Amino acid sequence: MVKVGINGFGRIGRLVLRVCMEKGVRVVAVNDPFIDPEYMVYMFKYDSTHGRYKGTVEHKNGRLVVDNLEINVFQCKEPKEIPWSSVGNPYVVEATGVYLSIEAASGHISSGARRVIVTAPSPDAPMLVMGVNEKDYNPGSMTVVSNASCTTNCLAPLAKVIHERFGIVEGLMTTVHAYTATQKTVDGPSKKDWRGGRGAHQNIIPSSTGAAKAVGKVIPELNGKLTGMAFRVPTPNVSVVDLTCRLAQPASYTAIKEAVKAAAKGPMAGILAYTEDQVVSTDFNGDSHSSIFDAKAGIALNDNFVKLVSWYDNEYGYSHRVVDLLRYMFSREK
Amino acid sequence: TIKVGINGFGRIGRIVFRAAQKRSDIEIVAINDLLDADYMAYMLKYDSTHGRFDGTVEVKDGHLIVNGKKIRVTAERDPANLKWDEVGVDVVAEATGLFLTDETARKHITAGAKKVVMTGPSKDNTPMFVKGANFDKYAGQDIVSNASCTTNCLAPLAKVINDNFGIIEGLMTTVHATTATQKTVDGPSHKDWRGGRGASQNIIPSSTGAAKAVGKVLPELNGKLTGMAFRVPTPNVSVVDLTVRLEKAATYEQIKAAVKAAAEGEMKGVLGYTEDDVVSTDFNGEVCTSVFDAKAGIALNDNFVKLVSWYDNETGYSNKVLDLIAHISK
Amino acid sequence: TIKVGINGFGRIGRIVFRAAQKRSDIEIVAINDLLDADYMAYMLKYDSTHGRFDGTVEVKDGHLIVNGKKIRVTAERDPANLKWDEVGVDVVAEATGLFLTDETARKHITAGAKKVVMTGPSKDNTPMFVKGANFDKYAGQDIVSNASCTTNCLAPLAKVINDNFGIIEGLMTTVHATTATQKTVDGPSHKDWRGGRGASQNIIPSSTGAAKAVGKVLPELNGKLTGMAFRVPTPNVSVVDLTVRLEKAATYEQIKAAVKAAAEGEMKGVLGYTEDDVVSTDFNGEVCTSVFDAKAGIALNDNFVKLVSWYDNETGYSNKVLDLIAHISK
Amino acid sequence: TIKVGINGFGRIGRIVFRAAQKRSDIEIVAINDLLDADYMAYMLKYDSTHGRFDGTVEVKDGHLIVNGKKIRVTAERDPANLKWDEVGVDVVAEATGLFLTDETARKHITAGAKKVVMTGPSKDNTPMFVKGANFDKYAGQDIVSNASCTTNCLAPLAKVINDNFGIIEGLMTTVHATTATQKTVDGPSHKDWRGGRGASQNIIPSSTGAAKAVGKVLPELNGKLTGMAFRVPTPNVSVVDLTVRLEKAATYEQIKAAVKAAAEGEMKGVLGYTEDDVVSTDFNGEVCTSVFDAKAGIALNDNFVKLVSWYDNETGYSNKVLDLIAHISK
Ligand SMILES: NC(=O)c1ccc[n+]([C@@H]2O[C@H](COP(=O)([O-])OP(=O)(O)OC[C@H]3O[C@@H](n4cnc5c(N)ncnc54)[C@H](O)[C@@H]3O)[C@@H](O)[C@H]2O)c1
Ligand SMILES: NC(=O)c1ccc[n+]([C@@H]2O[C@H](COP(=O)([O-])OP(=O)(O)OC[C@H]3O[C@@H](n4cnc5c(N)ncnc54)[C@H](O)[C@@H]3O)[C@@H](O)[C@H]2O)c1
Ligand SMILES: NC(=O)c1ccc[n+]([C@@H]2O[C@H](COP(=O)([O-])OP(=O)(O)OC[C@H]3O[C@@H](n4cnc5c(N)ncnc54)[C@H](O)[C@@H]3O)[C@@H](O)[C@H]2O)c1
Ligand SMILES: NC(=O)c1ccc[n+]([C@@H]2O[C@H](COP(=O)([O-])OP(=O)(O)OC[C@H]3O[C@@H](n4cnc5c(N)ncnc54)[C@H](O)[C@@H]3O)[C@@H](O)[C@H]2O)c1
Repeated sequence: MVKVGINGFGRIGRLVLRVCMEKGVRVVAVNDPFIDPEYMVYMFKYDSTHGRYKGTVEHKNGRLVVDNLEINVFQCKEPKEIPWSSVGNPYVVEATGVYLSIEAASGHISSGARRVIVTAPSPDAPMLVMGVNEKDYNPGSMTVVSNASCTTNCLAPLAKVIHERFGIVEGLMTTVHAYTATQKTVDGPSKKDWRGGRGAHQNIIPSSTGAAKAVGKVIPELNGKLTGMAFRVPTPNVSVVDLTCRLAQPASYTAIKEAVKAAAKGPMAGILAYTEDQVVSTDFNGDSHSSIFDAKAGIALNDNFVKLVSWYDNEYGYSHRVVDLLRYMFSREK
Repeated sequence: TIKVGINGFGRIGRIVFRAAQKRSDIEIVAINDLLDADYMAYMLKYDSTHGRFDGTVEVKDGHLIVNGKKIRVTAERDPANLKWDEVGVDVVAEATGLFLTDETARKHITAGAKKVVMTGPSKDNTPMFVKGANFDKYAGQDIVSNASCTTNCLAPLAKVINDNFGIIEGLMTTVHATTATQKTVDGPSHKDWRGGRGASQNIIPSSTGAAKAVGKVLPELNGKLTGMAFRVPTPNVSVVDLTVRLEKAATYEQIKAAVKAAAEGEMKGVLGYTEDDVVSTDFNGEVCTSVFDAKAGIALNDNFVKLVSWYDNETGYSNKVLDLIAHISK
Repeated sequence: TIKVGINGFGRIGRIVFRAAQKRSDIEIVAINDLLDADYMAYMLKYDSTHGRFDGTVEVKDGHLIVNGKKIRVTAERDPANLKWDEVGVDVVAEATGLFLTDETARKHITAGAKKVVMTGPSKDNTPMFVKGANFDKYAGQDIVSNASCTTNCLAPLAKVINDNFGIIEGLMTTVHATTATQKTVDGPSHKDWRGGRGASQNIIPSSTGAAKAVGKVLPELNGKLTGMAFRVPTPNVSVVDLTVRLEKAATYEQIKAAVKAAAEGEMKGVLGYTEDDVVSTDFNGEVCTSVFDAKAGIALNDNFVKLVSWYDNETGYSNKVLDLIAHISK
Repeated sequence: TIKVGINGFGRIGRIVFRAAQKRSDIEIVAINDLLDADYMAYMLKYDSTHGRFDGTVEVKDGHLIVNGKKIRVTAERDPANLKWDEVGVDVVAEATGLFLTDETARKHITAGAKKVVMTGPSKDNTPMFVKGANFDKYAGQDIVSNASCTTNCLAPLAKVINDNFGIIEGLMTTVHATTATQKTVDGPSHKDWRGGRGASQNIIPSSTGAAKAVGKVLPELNGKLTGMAFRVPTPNVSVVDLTVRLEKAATYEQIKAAVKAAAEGEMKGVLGYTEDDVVSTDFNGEVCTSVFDAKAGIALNDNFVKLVSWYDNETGYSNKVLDLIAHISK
């Protein structure tokens, strides 16, 4: 009986709706002042990356209708002006990338949202990564939470397993990352990130991440012990983390593999996966896991110095986690 | 010398700039966009498609020093605020994509420029000029358009075909590189739904007024040509695919000979001619606005034929903007 | 059920294999390639274009087990050595691209199979059949060709347009996805120089026999159509751009109505019709061999029009290979 | 003047050829591949990555004429048949990828050549040489390897870091451009299953001995480095991402200073240094085999750091192949 409202009908917003449909989570409304109901029908029905929506999508009376389920469409610029009250005061998935802080996201609370999940890192909202620290959620004090970044959702579950079994002394991460909507088709203006303005399809582009540092927030023992960066590359979806770490306890690569397998089969099922296959990025397009450990791509120099590789669908895997988190949060209502 | 201000330091703006460095009749004295001088320097210096800038660029006192010369940098959103007169600008290359009517483009004249060349098709009755078609029809007008990249490819070819054999009717497709108007991943493009889809993932049908526009620069072809586009995952260089019905019977060898003669003749530097096994990257940096691909074309018969012509949508068009600037300043 | 063997587990081989699992009339019992069983399992399970195999695949001992079913895996370079009869194969899907004449394809029949469907246009007098065009002209022949992906797109459309309005003459372009014959970077392709050039970097002009081959499956159109191709940097899905002169005058609305009627009628499952703002990825996985794009097409007049039709060159073709397997064994 | 023959006119063979035109110490006098001279001419003339050839190429009497210089063209699969001494070849650039052991490379010497440079890491104990690392260790051996493009990027950087701060241990990733060994669509690569997956669709993990090989050209670093690769959909230019633990504590600024001093000093022309906001295409045509990207790297602490260095895998390596040829001829 959770009800969800989506703010921002973009890559994340549309695929969050898709995952909601797949799981029987009722989405009651979508707000996006840049996409009208008819255009919403088009954007949701056809997807270059994830294929046609498998079901029906129609517009009727200014509503988005998906598999005969009617979704109210709002067209409001400001969170505090969105009529969340008119659609039963749902949880709000904040997926615009514009309202990131507790203060900005709290605009939804004013207009009737019961809780807000920011689908990105926030300067101040508590980060919750399913499988890592979701129990940190305190419904008594937290109306606005962050589901962290896609990369953090990949790195953290792996980091947890490795750190708990062997101890991570220090780590440096690279993520080789698919391009996204913030990038440009041809060299264009990106005042705040010059490299990120260069043509997305022509280039390997060094890029900044705070994901590795953010892992030290959700796993406090790792605070100060990880940092990293990214390379943006000409793929449309799916990314991979490349974690180089020093371990406190000696660990053969077989021991590492067995620890990941156990976590994957047990307490992190559905979050962390484990493979030994000769996979590539497209093998995880549409994969619901936060992190798929690639056993054969990794390499150890010695029992204390290893490079680990884990895949993630930054679009659809992350959207699964948004939905998992709001369902978990709803389960915690007193 | 002709003093040029560039409004919009985008793909066209910056490639117009580079092309101006190799001309002595034209110097760029000022650049406007929505960006700091240091970022402008970076955007000039490095180019994913055309490589590093040939020469020196530095920032000094909030302005650019390019190959020794100071270029004023401004960041005015409203062209009327541009004070083009302060740098004695003759002609503005209007390359933002935002000011394609007389009314909007005239803000530059208000701001002190003498004339404006729109680096795109005019959205009103502002006259369009395509080198090799109708430059000589320029009549002292203060605001003009250089048409589109596709019209610049199509018109020269169409004129040669029509002058020699008579185009009864023609339909055109342009298989066209990705541009700045497209999106990296499926995103909002409310005026053009298809145009919002991931540029690198898709063949994307697109609308073009380029074939109709040929009718405006070559009135004899009015109503005889229309067409469309497919946008494809390449960063630059496009190709015209022209299907024409010919009045006068012409063998493919005769079509080849007519195009070659115009290329070496009255259309030298506009229309080019090749018989090599070329692909799109072979024209990256091409200055000719229409390069006829002899081996790629195909005739069904002597009156029904498919012609192919390449163009660097960035470089070819940018050179012709300068050509138009020089022409209207004669 | 019809027992089928695949020769060549490439793009077509594998996609035929996937489409066969959905069918009750056809069972794949054996595959031949130059590959180990484990590698074949790998290639089937994971697909960059079409995602993971919907089902189970195992190599037990052994022994390719797909959806509980044992598949014989052989590695014979020479089709004569196949021993099809040993696993009871009726029909061979010949998908190597290497055995496209009766002489070569007949090796399957001497190896114990009853009939052969070539998954490409024959290089000799081997009859071609295109579903929606001339399946009913099949006359018990033991070796047939399903023609090309492009022919499968153009033929059904051409037939509908010809039947209704009379095609005087037409010229075709296919804007086509890259395929296995191309190169990742500029490499050797001695029979097709252009096709050696970096696939992901270029628009690559290419010869095609698909429009002429329409004249074979629809004899009434012999010598009336030709065309060519542009290979572009997309992994799958292609589009036909057909420029036609019509005998009987037809508005675009009458063209649309005619295509829609055939799509809902006699050509259901072959010819499709859409009015949506589609792009290529929207047809990745499309079973229809020719999906007419209403909004994309354009008419100059009632007798001269450009028509646009989509096809998943991998999936559509592969489904029709199976449709031909079914038909010839009725 | 050192006379050289190229065996394998592929990416490296053709970029080596272009790099040699600018040298006074080296002349290419003969090329062998599996192609006709006219095709060879076409492949030289046009390049998707590096543009059209800067100069004249012609075919006469079955051989090449490049800027008025006659070049012998042969098409022998077997190096033993090459008769290198009939054209006065001193050194063969061995660039097929096929002949990377002494036994196979030696056939060139048998065929009359004096010395051989393998354009790839040796598969046996054939000594490897990397400029900036160990050219001075060369001892007149008649067969040598210039190692890999990646080792050429890593070794010069690793040396500077080791000499100044001491590398305790290091792990390397190279994010690497697509190359000729890869496939345009999911295809057979029984050697390297990931490598058969469509190059333009995927990030593709790849194993590499490049980090280990640094221990061969810098024995002080033996056993201290290893790594892997990710292949990505770019046509050219790659980057090293080196994660190292340091014996002596060093700020990131002190690292930058050390690399810069070497780039301006001992490693000049080999190791480059930049502080600009560069991306891969900014190094297309780069001659330095390692360009340190100061802004891209990151330190966790004074002893644990991630370092970033670019290389044009085609151009940098090809230039150092010529450097090695010059060096062994001194
Ligand atoms: N794309 C990814 O791989 C990814 C993964 C994880 C998290 N995220 C995060 O999720 C957020 C959205 O990312 P995305 O890729 O979907 O971006 P997107 O550009 O695809 O979508 C953003 C959407 O927000 C809408 N929007 C803008 N202003 C709005 C407002 N005033 N009110 C309502 N809607 C508004 C836009 O119309 C657009 O549809 C960002 O914070 C991003 O960092 C992205
Ligand atoms: N790219 C091509 O192949 C091509 C070819 C021919 C014509 N054109 C035309 O040229 C024009 C621009 O094309 P482009 O590809 O360079 O686009 P672009 O996006 O690369 O360039 C637009 C530039 O204008 C700037 N800008 C936006 N608003 C501004 C303002 N108010 N004042 C000053 N600058 C502003 C942007 O920051 C950007 O740098 C368009 O009309 C386009 O149709 C493009
Ligand atoms: N892919 C398409 O869009 C498309 C569409 C229609 C028709 N076709 C046709 O289908 C045929 C195959 O095309 P593809 O795209 O699958 O090519 P492909 O390269 O993907 O498949 C060819 C397969 O045949 C195998 N093979 C080579 N020699 C063999 C031998 N002698 N014995 C057994 N197997 C052998 C290869 O290992 C490879 O797996 C060609 O005739 C092609 O023209 C392709
Ligand atoms: N491409 C790179 O970034 C790069 C960089 C450094 C080193 N290398 C190495 O250089 C070598 C060649 O690589 P490439 O990328 O140029 O590959 P490539 O495929 O482009 O070139 C191989 C060439 O050799 C020809 N050839 C094949 N067999 C032959 C034979 N028997 N006799 C004569 N010629 C024959 C082929 O036709 C082709 O032109 C490999 O060892 C590779 O690992 C490549």
